[PDB]
Amino acid sequence: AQYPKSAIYEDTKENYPLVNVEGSKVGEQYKALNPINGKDGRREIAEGWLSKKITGVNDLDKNKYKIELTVEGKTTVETKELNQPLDVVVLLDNSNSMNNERANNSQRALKAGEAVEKLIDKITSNKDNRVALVTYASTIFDGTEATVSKGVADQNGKALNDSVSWDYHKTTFTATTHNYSYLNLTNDANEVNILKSRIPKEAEHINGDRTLYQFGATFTQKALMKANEILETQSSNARKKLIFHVTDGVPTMSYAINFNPYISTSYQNQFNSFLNKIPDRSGILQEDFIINGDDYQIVKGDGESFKLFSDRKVPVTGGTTQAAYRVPQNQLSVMSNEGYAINSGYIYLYWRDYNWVYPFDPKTKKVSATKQIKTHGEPTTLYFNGNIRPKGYDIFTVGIGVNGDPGATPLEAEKFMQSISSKTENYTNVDDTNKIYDELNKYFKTIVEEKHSIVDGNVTDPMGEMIEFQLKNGQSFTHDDYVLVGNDGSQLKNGVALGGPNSDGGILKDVTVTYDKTSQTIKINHLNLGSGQKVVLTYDVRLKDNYISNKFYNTNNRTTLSPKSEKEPNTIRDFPIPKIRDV
Ligand SMILES: [Li+]
Ligand SMILES: [Mg+2]
Repeated sequence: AQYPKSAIYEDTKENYPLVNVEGSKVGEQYKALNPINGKDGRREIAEGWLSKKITGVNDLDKNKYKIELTVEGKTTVETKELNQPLDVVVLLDNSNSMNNERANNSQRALKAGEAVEKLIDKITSNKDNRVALVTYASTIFDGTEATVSKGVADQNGKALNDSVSWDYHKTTFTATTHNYSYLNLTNDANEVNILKSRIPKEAEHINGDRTLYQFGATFTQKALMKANEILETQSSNARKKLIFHVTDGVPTMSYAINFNPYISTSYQNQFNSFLNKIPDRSGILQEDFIINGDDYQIVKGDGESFKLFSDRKVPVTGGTTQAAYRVPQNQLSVMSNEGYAINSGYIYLYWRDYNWVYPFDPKTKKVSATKQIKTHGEPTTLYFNGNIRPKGYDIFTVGIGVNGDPGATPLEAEKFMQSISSKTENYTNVDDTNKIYDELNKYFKTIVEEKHSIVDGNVTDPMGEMIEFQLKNGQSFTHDDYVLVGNDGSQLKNGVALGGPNSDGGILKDVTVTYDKTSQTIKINHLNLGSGQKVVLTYDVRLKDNYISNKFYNTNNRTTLSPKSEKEPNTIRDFPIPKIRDV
């Protein structure tokens, strides 16, 4: 009437506690003992989990118990080139166009966001890999205060907001952005969950938060820059470096090329000079962009177009003539005094200079007589070639119904997106937002291989010395004498797997359960178990007649798993073993 508190694994020598089996009660004394906990009873091993426990007392007086045995496996990704850890930065477009309503409720932001979450999970299925996330639009959505410039101007470039929803003075906006970024590379399980909680699932509505709606354009350059900065300062050559970029549009903002109006050469020469600093002459160094300022003061574009404007006059919507702003009567006096160029109640509207074709002379406003930057793709591609291509990062780009709106042709747009990927084949434009994840997964598969932890594995379960395996007829082992089921709802029926999603036997296809009458050993053969694939074996046992009183007997001899019985026959994991006794 005394109990052993615990026993010992034969593969690692570490202890496992033995609890009491409740249903085995003979008034305040216990007849059987289970290992680990009184619940699921799992033992974690490098290939997954395994348990072996009495789940049922069949007949207490006669010592008849029901053993349950379970095996659950794992998956990882190992990187094809030389088990090298990855450092991965996801770039996610969260522009207004990504709103779930848009493109006939195509659910861009939701679907993209979920693709990213899935990819982040797969990536981090390898404890070693690291992830970081940058969500962007007019700026990086990282939970800090940001400013953007908006509006139009009169003929002397005095700025006004011409929208009837805003005061005319509202020509910059300032807001705290949503925190949709995680800007340190991390592999910490908790930090990764935080990172996942920051992946946007929606974008702004024009009549939702109208302020943040002003920050919903596409500044692809700032994002690319941020991915580069994270890798450059946080990664190493120890690690392989990947960038996945999910986007729904061509850039509509960009950093300016730092043309210099005060030196005496053609802007085309200044340009050729920027390029000549680079081995391949394909790009412009960071030092030659205007970066060191506040975005609203220095950037080009405001979300309006991929194009910068030759004609500085705002045209009428679907028309040719110059748009004009009817001044409200109660504001005529004030705008006049302020200095606006008012022509009999109306202000004629020009694009603000940040949207003009450039360079142009700061004094005379005259456009360059030579080189002209006419799009936001050009400078973005130049920055990319100049500062990112060199580093050799693998760069995949999944576009979502990219077509060039606003201001690019579909062809112009495909070229741009190719130009900001590692190879031409590293950009794919999907026509349907359910393919977003397939596409991200193809590319990732390029770099990694999925490996299930249990490949042709074997369980060996010999009965303990005082134990009788129960046979329904006392003589022959039959398929009626054990039950094997998989957590995908498949089962061995008469030694043939049936069930699971494809009516093919699932998880249990070609698995077999065999028995050796002599050694009294039950075996599971041919297990192939990935992540969250689990198999459960139940059978019946009886304690043999020749037993010694109040002495706990083991239910099995050494019970083991061989996770890969071909790939590493020597890898052998122990199962915990219950114990029983009677008088
Ligand atoms: Li039988
Ligand atoms: Mg967009």
